Amino acid sequence: SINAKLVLLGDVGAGKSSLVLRFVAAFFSQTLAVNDATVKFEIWDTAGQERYHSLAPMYYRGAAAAIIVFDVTNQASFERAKKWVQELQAQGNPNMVMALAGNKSDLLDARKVTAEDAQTYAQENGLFFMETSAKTATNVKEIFYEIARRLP
Amino acid sequence: MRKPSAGDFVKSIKSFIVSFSNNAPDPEKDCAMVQEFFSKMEAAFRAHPLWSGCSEEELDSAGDGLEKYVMTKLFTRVFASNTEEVIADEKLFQKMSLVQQFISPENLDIQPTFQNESSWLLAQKELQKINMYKAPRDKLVCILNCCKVINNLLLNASIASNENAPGANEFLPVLIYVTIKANPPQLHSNLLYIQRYRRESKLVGEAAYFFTNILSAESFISNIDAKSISLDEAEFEKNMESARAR
Ligand SMILES: Nc1nc2c(ncn2[C@@H]2O[C@H](COP(=O)(O)OP(=O)(O)O)[C@@H](O)[C@H]2O)c(=O)[nH]1
Repeated sequence: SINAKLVLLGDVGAGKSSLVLRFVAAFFSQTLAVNDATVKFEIWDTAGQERYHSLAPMYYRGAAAAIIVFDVTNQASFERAKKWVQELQAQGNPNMVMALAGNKSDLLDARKVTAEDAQTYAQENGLFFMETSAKTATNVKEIFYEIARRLP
Repeated sequence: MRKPSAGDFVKSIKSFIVSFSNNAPDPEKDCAMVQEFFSKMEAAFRAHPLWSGCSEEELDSAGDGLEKYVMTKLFTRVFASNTEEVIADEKLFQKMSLVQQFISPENLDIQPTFQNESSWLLAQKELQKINMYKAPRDKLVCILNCCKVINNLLLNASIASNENAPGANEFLPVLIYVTIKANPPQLHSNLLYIQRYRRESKLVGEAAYFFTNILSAESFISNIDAKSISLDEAEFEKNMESARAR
């Protein structure tokens, strides 16, 4: 019923590929069902390396949703995620549904980014934060469903 | 189409080709005119009493056949048809003919784990076929074939190195490398031409995604300097000079 382009954003090693692979490659069509309605996601992966940063607007143009992924064990990945958020808000459609995915939550000894910082950031910027694990499947299905729930 | 049956489709196509030349060439106006004609003619293929009749596949092929026939007749007028496209084509060829001589995978963040020993030669060759065809669809097929070949070779490397199936992080830099190595003539004009003249209902989905990858690859390559391929400035200019000498 509802067709939506979803862009995935995040620097290398955050878990961008692992997450879409656990959920379902650089491109996927994925159909979900919420509340008597159908959502078919077109999912666009993007290159997360800094040298390719200026190319991303080509990919996130017209997107109805974005998952911005970071690695909770890597503070720089969180800094990168915040910049994506600012950019999408400066230069993306105000209607876009943004999800902040905090990946590799299963990793205990290694965690460097608190849920408070991430949650607080998300709350002040009109998005939602969700801890995920591709490894254990925690919140992988849910984050895509929560996007599809929120689509206008 | 050669049937005495469909003669009035043939007259309609022929009088579009002749009446297209009446207008002064202008890309944005020309492509709007072609897309409108494609929309009207395909609608006419479907609704015609004599075609009532045909499968979706048969209708899709007729659409492509029409795209091929019309675009072949219009080719010299609409393809690389002005000074700025000619200039942009040549700037890009010149850039790549220099950089191809010295660029390596690590300059583009291609990890050793995803190395291919042919340097993805078959993908290079698929891309290079682009100027053997006139129809937007067949040009786009060269790009799409390039992309599939790359994706299959990336999958094999990840199979051998026991890692995740390649995403965009792996794919795009390799497309860039492959495009630089292939340096297909009039790359700028080819991509603009596909964008303007491919049947608009067909530039969607996965095709649109890999098309966007090559557009972004074109953009990256046009803008290549020392920093964008992680080389010291002096090292970069040194390499660019030796490329000219060769
Ligand atoms: N422990 C743990 N490791 C993960 C998780 N997601 C991904 N990884 C691992 O982190 C590494 C890089 O992840 P990957 O998905 O390829 O990163 P990408 O470059 O952003 O796509 C791989 O070894 C993955 O197996 C997770 O949720 N938990």
